[PDB]
Amino acid sequence: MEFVRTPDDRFADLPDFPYAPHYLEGLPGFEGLRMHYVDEGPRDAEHTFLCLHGEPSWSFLYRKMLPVFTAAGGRVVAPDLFGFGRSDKPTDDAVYTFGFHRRSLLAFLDALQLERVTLVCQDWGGILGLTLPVDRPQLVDRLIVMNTALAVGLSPGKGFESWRDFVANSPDLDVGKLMQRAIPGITDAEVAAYDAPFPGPEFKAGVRRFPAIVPITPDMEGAEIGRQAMSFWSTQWSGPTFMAVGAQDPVLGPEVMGMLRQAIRGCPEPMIVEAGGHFVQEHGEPIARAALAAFGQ
Repeated sequence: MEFVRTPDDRFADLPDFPYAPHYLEGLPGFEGLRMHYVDEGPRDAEHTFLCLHGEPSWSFLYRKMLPVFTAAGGRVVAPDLFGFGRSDKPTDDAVYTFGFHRRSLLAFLDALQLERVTLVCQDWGGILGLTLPVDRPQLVDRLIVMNTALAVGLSPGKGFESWRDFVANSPDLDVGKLMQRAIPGITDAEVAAYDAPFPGPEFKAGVRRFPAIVPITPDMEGAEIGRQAMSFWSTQWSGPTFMAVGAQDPVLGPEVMGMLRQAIRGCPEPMIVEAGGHFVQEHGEPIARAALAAFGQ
């Protein structure tokens, strides 16, 4: 499997992200590839917050939420999917499938021997993370869910389809410019942190493919796993749940999230973060504090 690795000097300057890199090699089924993750807090923490990112972000996106989690005595573990952040990046777009990403996540959990987590998810971090209980029913003991969907073989919307086509029409998608449009208040130094993984178009195979592999017709890969996952959350799940929604998201926003709320057994009414957009973790410090207070922490 062909791949590129982003030079370390790209990750020097980063605002509010001093966290040491940690890496895993030899993951079963990804022999050759190196995965980066953030790991902070005591490694015998009562609560480990597994923070999964989506498209086209990385663990950098959890940097405002992480210190609230560690302040509370938590461990925070935030992997960069292959194709993203400081992880290695396959160059052939065809390697990125729903299964490729899901298996990575499972290999990642097994390697750290993480068996009990507060799942913190958004976008593809939730499309994938929300399906983990299908295989590992006792893995998630609490959920903090943000702007995401359970992909069951339907479109999330007209907004989704436009976005998908736009990515398809952008062979060298400017990730930093996209984030500038999408995140109210983002500074120039934070924009460069989202550009940082991607020195050129050969680094963006996973960025290009992601929207195209969301299972939005019933028989695309991952759709049936999505349906199984919805079954779990609607009929077997009974853990503590907190939902927050960034209101300015014109794809996976309040609309899609109100429906998901009702499909997650016991999920209370969402915290609406009017300051936030799709990448709501950018306005996520109050999300982390409110989750914790809701969980009795």
